[PDB]
Amino acid sequence: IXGPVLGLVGSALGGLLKKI
Repeated sequence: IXGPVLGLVGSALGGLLKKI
């Protein structure tokens, strides 16, 4: 229900995701 958290989450989520 947030909005600006979803970006930090998707930022950290995709972070380790695309990380080598």
